[PDB]
Amino acid sequence: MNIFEMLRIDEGLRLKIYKDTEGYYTIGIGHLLTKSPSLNAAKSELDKAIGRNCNGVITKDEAEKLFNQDVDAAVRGILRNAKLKPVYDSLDAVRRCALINMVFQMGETGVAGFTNSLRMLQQKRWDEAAENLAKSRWYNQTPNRAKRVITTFRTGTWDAYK
Ligand SMILES: [Cl-]
Ligand SMILES: [Cl-]
Repeated sequence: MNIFEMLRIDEGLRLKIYKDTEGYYTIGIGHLLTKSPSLNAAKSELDKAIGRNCNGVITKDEAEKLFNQDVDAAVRGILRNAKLKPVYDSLDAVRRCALINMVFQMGETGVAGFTNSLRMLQQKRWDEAAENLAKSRWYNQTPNRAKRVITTFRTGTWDAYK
């Protein structure tokens, strides 16, 4: 298992514009286009992102290109983040993937707010951090996925995904 496979499982693949769980225009593998209610805004955003006249649809290759870009952006964001970098450096490989997953989903900024969970991951207090993470909107809105990421943190294995 690896991050890509991991996220592929959590986000799915869709070649046509679609709305996320929060109602936002998205495409490919979890690629948020816009928070705006307009499909046009979304459509515009999309074309700008592919570099072509898409019409709300993309190819698989296009979806993967975007995905590669996003994961890379995420790793770089964490490494660049004063609050995230240390947590990250402090972790093992599997758990690192779990932090990347959250960041991909909620942004550096949203993850950075899990001040408490973070301190706990840093101290290697697995069960405690798991419970703390569970006390969140995140958990309450996307429980299954949340649970998958959380187990990953608690155990350090890919069991949740197998
Ligand atoms: Cl809560
Ligand atoms: Cl879910």
